[PDB]
Amino acid sequence: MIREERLLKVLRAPHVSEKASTAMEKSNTIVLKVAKDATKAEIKAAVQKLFEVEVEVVNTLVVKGKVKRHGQRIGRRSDWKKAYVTLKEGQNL
Amino acid sequence: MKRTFQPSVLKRNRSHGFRARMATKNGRQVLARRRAKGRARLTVSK
Amino acid sequence: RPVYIPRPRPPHP
Amino acid sequence: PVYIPRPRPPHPRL
Amino acid sequence: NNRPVYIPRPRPPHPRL
Amino acid sequence: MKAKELREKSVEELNTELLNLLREQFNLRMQAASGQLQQSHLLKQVRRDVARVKTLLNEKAGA
RNA sequence: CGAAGGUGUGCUGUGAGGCAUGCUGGAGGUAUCAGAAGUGCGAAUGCUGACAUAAGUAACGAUAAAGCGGGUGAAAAGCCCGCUCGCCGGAAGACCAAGGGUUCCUGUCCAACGUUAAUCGGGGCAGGGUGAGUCGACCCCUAAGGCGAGGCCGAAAGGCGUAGUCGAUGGGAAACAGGUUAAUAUUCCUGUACUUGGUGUUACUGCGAAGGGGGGACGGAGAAGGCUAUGUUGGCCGGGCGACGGUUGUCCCGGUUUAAGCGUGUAGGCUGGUUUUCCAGGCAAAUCCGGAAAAUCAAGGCUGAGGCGUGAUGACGAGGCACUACGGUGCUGAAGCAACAAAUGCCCUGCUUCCAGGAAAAGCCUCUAAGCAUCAGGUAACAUCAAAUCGUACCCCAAACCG
RNA sequence: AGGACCGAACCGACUAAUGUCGAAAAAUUAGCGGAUGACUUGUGGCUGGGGGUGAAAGGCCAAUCAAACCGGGAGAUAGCU
RNA sequence: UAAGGUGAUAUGAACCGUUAUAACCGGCGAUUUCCGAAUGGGGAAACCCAGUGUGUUUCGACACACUAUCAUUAACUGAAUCCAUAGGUUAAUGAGGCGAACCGGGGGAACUGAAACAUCUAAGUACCCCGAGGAAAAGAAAUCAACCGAGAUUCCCCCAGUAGCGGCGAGCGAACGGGGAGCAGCCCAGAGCCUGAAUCAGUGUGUGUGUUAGUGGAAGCGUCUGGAAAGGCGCGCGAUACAGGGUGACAGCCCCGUACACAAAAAUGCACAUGCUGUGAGCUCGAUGAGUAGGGCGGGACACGUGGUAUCCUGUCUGAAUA
Repeated sequence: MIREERLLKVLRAPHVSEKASTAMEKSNTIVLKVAKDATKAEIKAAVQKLFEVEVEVVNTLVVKGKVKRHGQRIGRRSDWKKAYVTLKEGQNL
Repeated sequence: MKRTFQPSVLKRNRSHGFRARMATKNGRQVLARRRAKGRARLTVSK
Repeated sequence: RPVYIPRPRPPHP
Repeated sequence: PVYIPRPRPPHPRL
Repeated sequence: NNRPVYIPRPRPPHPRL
Repeated sequence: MKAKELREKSVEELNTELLNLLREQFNLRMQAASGQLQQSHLLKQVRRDVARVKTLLNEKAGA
């Protein structure tokens, strides 16, 4: 059983932006970064345990890294997955 | 004026894809030659 | 560099 | 904080 | 610097026989 | 911080790994992302500590 | 207190050359005598780079077209705003699929890129943006075709092919309306729905296949009927009566919109139902299909657009009012009907005709063998749970795809 | 009913002009032929070089075809420039 | 080993360490995602979808392991017919793929040369395919020689552009013999006596050597020119170390090195001695490789093109003697 440690690694970081702020104040939902796989069930369990909050539903999407032109060279950013988590009437963070 | 190249990902992969080369020994030699030359792209990868 | 995910996204006509 | 290398003499006006 | 590719036939097809 | 935990039983080794993963690994990561972490050297130090514990577990369990 | 190289000058030998030196240069060079050569360039329509010429010449890519005021700015014919003018309008509009791969939105900059300028941009830099049980992919099934355990054949490589397994351009369960972002929505929010499975409870019950049967399941052309999308007019509601004559009137302008689902069952189309008995047929069996007999009624059953109720005393709604970082935000909100016309769309994979005679398999329904029938399993109702993963930006007759 | 008729989309290319360092390595403008069929088109397959395919021109087989393209034999050979 | 470090472009931020677990180097271990022979099935490579068996927070759902094909072996099942066989399942062992050349084998050109061209040449070359090794192949005479003699194979220099072959054209081209490198001989087709009896292969121990980190390593100063001297000038010292590299111009004596003398907890190749395992010494007698040798037909290889053509190999048809 590695479910506990798995839940401690799916979550990577919160997402800060205008869309994130308006979603939180209006829809009571938090947007955060997750691992590349990060199935919806794992994200739901991780938020319930680590943040000790009740959740309703999770929506995930994959963001493709942009292609950047650094110096004389061309590079690409890494793809990452962000999840929208909808909390219930009781919210903490 | 219709030109010779009409792109299609499915046709490109099924014709010159990695698995297409490995099916026959001639394709395997094509991969072997390009590994020896050190080419970054072994085949047309989606 | 190479993107490998040309999945189909057909919006309902 | 990203280091900026010296560009070509016709570089952008940065 | 670099050779052309199309290389059309510059000579005109008109034989003076 | 290598031979201090060599002689502990497997039960404590799993316990210390869990709190290493739980605290100072997840919490530090959230702090760094939010910009509230100024001592970024803890992240690497904690990661190496987790590796050390896992190395002991393998040479303890089974083989 | 200045090597090679570079650049001038002065001497010198019949010559290829040599010697001394001014300035730049900045650390290597090499006598004499021998040795070995990638040992000497003006040509090869020689090869590579650089730079001339024509020449500040042709051209600046559809003859759809621009004019003015204000703003920003160092600078405005090209950017923003405003008022006119012109062009497309079965498209030069709005959508996709394929193909591109961040070109999308905001801030900022004008070197190069833009056939000119550029404050502008599909340009540079930074940040932001793609939310699904119902869309699609994935997945179940298969066509052409590919691969192919054994197998057959072939000097080797290998060829063909059975069982199988892949292969959508096809078949298979399910969501609509309104609102919202600078950029996503049938994915987010509000409202009202629907589909397939697991578990649990209750009442009944025989369940059970790669096996059988049904269904899925299909051509061309033609014609009529019933409809709807949609349009026009009248009524109704709100506003107007008007800088050049007239216009309270049969006058002018705008609006008059509302889905999926659920209930009803119609126009139309198809077929005769019900009960009993029997049969070497359906590679075994069968209550199923097929076939043969009788009795009985004359109806039943299947399919089916639209309409009508509910959905919805909800939403939307012209306009009005209050503030504008003066882009827009908030609040409020009347009428919301009828008639006529009408499709290439639906009833219709229908009907009537014609010869060229018009896929397959699964999902689904149904019958049994092996096996178990105090079980298991199936049916009906209720509760709960689950529906993962991937695509979702933007262009898409084009400046973003192939040239 | 029709390899029926007129005529758009769609498919093709008979004539003329323009264009030949073009907007374009075959196009534009004005006319022109077929337009329910031996039609046209999307997607996916199969046929491979002395071979394919061809309502047959030596046509087409990635802007190249009386024998495609790439690498090799290969620095082929050249009584010629 | 260590007073420095956290690889580079590439600075910074935040830190570790300084007498020893900072960092760095070497040995032995652990982790080692996904694709790829890819091997659970499939597939457009880095993706999709599973079955079975082991253990667990809300049934929810999780973690690990196994599951390809082929060949051999063993077990259990098992047809058309009794037996049987084919076939099926299970377990173990081995293989699969990649890699520059060299080696052996199976196929095999044309250009070109001949001043044309067909025999011939190019050439058994290029190329394709198969198999193995660190080398491979070949190898202990049914061989040469000449009636004097040598005794496995392989490689180099001669013999020798010789003898021959050849539209006797272009071209191809030996052998005998001699000088060298290196040398090693055996086993089965079978019984008896004697039975570890030598030599070998695999696993332990011990010595030596080498590889994988390293340690010490001599000796110069003053003036002149100059941005700076290692240069000029003057006087010294080291050298079993003036091989090289760096240092503000050219360094034996500034630094890293160099000759030289040492170093190994752990893993390793090589040469020996000592144990175990397995086949196996020595003597007598006998045996001593048959569809084979040879032959007819058609080809190929030997320098040798069918010629007077020996010898070898083979597709086809035949076919002995056996000391």
